[PDB]
Amino acid sequence: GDTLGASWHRPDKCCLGYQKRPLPQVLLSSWYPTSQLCSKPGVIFLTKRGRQVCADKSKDWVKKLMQQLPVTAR
Repeated sequence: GDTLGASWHRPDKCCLGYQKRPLPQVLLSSWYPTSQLCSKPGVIFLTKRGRQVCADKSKDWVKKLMQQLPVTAR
């Protein structure tokens, strides 16, 4: 069902929750850590064009990514 359940403050979006499919690193450019102010903080990546990704920095495959990719910022 769904009904109302009005309790939050009208949320919106923040990330893909966490990458579900496997993602390489030689195909993306860099990444950048997010804040826990959203519904699920963690580490998001950035391809070499204009696409961003969001995965649990604690993801083995991701850790490797964060190691070769620069933590974008500023």
